[PDB]
Amino acid sequence: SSSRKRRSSSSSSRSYTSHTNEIHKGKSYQLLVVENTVEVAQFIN
Amino acid sequence: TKVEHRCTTNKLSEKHEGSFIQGAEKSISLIRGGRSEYGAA
Repeated sequence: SSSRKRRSSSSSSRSYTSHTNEIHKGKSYQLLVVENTVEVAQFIN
Repeated sequence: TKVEHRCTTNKLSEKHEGSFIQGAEKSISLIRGGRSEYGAA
């Protein structure tokens, strides 16, 4: 803003600023292994 | 005499990025006969 009155005068100015960031991560891994071997597939008592 | 002149402004910006990757793997296997080292392999 600027003004003059009669001599007299005045002026003014502004900035305002705001800024924001966010970063987010989630990782999941699951492994299941179930493994069986039989080598004497039967004993019968 | 009196004079006034004025101006005002407002402004914004935004940005986004996103990613989601998801995976499943399964295996099921049976072997009968052979010898345990190679059957294992």
